[PDB]
Amino acid sequence: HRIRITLTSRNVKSLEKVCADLIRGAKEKNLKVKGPVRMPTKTLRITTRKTPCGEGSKTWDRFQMRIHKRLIDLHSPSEIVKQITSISIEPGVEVEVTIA
Amino acid sequence: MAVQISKKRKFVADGIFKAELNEFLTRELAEDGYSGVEVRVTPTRTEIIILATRTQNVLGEKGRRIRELTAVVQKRFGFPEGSVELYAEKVATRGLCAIAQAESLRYKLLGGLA
Amino acid sequence: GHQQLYWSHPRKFGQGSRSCRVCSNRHGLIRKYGLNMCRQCFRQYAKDIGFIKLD
Amino acid sequence: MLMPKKNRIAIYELLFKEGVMVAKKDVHMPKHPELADKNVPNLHVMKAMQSLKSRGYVKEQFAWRHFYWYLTNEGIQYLRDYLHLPPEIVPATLRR
Amino acid sequence: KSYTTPKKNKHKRKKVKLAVLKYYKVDENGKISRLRRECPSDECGAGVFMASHFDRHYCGKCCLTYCF
RNA sequence: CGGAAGGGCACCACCAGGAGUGGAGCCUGCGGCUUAAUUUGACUCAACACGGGAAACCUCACCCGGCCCGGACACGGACAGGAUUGACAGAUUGAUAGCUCUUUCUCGAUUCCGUGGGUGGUGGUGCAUGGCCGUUCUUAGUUGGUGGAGCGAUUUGUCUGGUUAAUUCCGAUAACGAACGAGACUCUGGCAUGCUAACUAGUUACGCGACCCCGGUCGGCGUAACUUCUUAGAGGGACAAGUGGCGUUCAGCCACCCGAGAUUGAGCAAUAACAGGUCUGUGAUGCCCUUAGAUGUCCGGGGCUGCACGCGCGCUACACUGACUGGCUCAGCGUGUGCCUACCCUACGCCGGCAGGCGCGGGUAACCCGUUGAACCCCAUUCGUGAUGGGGAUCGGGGAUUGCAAUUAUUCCCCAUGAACGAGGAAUUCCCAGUAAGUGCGGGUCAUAAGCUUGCGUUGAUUAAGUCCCUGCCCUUUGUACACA
Ligand SMILES: [Mg+2]
Ligand SMILES: [Mg+2]
Ligand SMILES: [Mg+2]
Ligand SMILES: [Mg+2]
Ligand SMILES: [Mg+2]
Ligand SMILES: [Mg+2]
Ligand SMILES: [Mg+2]
Ligand SMILES: [Mg+2]
Ligand SMILES: [Mg+2]
Ligand SMILES: [Mg+2]
Ligand SMILES: [Mg+2]
Ligand SMILES: [Mg+2]
Ligand SMILES: [Mg+2]
Ligand SMILES: [Mg+2]
Ligand SMILES: [Mg+2]
Ligand SMILES: [Mg+2]
Ligand SMILES: [Mg+2]
Repeated sequence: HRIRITLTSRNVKSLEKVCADLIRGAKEKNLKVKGPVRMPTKTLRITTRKTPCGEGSKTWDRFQMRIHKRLIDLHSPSEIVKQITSISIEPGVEVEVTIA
Repeated sequence: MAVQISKKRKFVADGIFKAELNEFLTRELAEDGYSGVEVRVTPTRTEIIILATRTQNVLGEKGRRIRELTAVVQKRFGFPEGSVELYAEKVATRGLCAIAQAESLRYKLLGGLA
Repeated sequence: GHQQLYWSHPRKFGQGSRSCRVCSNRHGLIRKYGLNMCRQCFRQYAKDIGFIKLD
Repeated sequence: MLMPKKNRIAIYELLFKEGVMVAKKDVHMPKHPELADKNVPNLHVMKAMQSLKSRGYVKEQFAWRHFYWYLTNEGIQYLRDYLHLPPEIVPATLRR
Repeated sequence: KSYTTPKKNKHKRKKVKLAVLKYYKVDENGKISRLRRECPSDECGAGVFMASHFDRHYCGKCCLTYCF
């Protein structure tokens, strides 16, 4: 009954649209749904030299990659979760469906 | 997954996947008007759209080069049989694509225009 | 024989064992998060991977 | 390249059963990663496909560490004349 | 550039005309005479002959040594 | 360009200061010297803890040797009465390299012998180049179309004056209409007792449990609403808006009330150029060199660490505002089991003083390490101005981990030895608010590994709200016999 959707994405507003669409799908299909639980985001930080060789002033890049992870708990059988997750998915968001 | 890779390495591996994909198709589809890729990773199916200008030239002789590119992606990245499939799509208003005009200009300089 | 001396040196460790996945050189390798590539090609392909200089 | 005849026939049969074939640029490899049943070392794969490339039978492409060979129609005819196969059966890249 | 020490030569292979003639001994009757020893290894079952050195016997490609 | 004038600006400039360097020891880099080799690029800002370069092997490009072809393809021979691959032995060698000699077996048209030709090269050339970075140049500058002036190169627009961090605006006007840059933009920091959220964060109430004399503590357990603390989404909030003055009453400037802010910090960053750096990042590359006795590739050892000398970036200190020994007590960035890839963070229980070792577990991460029990600091003894219990360089003996291999001690631990250094000359670096400085913790290099670098956290000030005096930069005028200026 308790099925856990984990949504991992790099973009922010696309992930918000996906989780809001899952909320609207659960509201239309009339099930007890928990709120979209945000995880603390991860900032992958790389600091390299700007110069390809070593001869220059000491300048340093800051390459950032922010990843985000939301989760939604559903109280519904498996076929409802598959029918919801099959429809309206966009490439920015990776979906992980845990049965237990 | 049985190997259980982290998401920290997984998004980085997807980025290097897209980078090597873009570089390989830039080297291979340069004469045919390459403009980009867009990969939709669904469960059990991998849609991967080549965005290009000359669709007849990227399909070739009855879709032969497209099937060759599917077999390239399969053999290189270890994908299962029938798990990945490519689709060639035409660029609308291709003058705004910068890499298409760049490949057009370098092939003009290769052909010998001033 | 030659088969027992050609590739019998241990390559289990060190910066000579690993290399870049673009240049295959042995200097300035970014082993963090499984990139395993040099910083020059990392600057070249950071836009293709997803890294961006926000701040 | 004094190659084994069984390994040469196995690599040519793999090249015929799928026209395009890939390889990794690493001489120090025990076995080929795609066809791991036979011995078929990666250096032998590289040099055999380079011998096919030099006499104008196969097409070359490269992505950072990896060779890619597109088998042409003259390569189809040469592998058919080599392996004495009937002209009815075709590779899977021509099949649809 | 010129060198002081002369180079080491490549191993010139000792070619042997009709080396199979030294294996068997023919007879006018219906039989065969095998001189050299046969190797009992699994890779070389019954057909492969062994090398007959001046002191003791050895089979090459399976590397099996019989000393005296 | 001016040691010519008129304005403005910058802690890579000064003033007032703060911490320093240069004085001693050590670490790292460069030059020099030595050497088989001590590989090489870079020499003011814009070279020197720089190539992410913390090299025991590799990297490695240097030296001494030893293997291998990974010389494709075409044309000629040669050969199936065998073109030719591999080989334990005894010698040689470094090696169990059949590398060569003595010696015969084996593989089966893949190959070998010559001529053309490619391939490979951390070889040369960045004064041939691409790309990237730095610098001119952190300042506010730059450029078309049309119209006007001049024969013309050129000029106006792009400015007399005020203002601004700004060629930012107001306003004049042979200019009008414009464009890049600045600004605008993105992220970060703070304020929202309000909206959305939550068993991978909790809150407060209860029910128990433990302890002390109704009450107090519990990161001991479980559940009842909620989000204040937790995290991240949409919003909002600050704009010189309100007031008092200065100012053509325009552009704007100062102070004050309300208030979390009345200049938070970074990224991006214009035209033109350097003959700045990189061929040692590239299967980016032109040309030249080599190509089998190799500048290709592999293996062993050495070197990149060598030490009469000088310089640079840093660490340790010169102590009593301190050291040692116990007790108390608080963080945030983060990272963590890999395609090849052989190498993760570690809780807890025993053995050992320690470095460490042995077994069960947890963790692909708000789950586990972890409430990250970090240092500085606080409290209480010991010390007593003595090169001292400051300082730990040098050196002897031993014990562990990593790795095939530590010797030129890889690192770590124990005992012992106990040098200079008593606040550093000329010279010079960086900086003004959560800033400098003190202080510790993560990532990168990492098998073993931080005196470097990149981020984060704690304690946290002196002095300044100005100036062109020096060093320089940006406008206008002036002069030039300079234009590689
Ligand atoms: Mg010469
Ligand atoms: Mg100032
Ligand atoms: Mg200075
Ligand atoms: Mg001063
Ligand atoms: Mg000193
Ligand atoms: Mg070292
Ligand atoms: Mg070395
Ligand atoms: Mg090269
Ligand atoms: Mg240059
Ligand atoms: Mg130069
Ligand atoms: Mg060596
Ligand atoms: Mg050095
Ligand atoms: Mg000195
Ligand atoms: Mg002491
Ligand atoms: Mg003392
Ligand atoms: Mg360093
Ligand atoms: Mg004069």
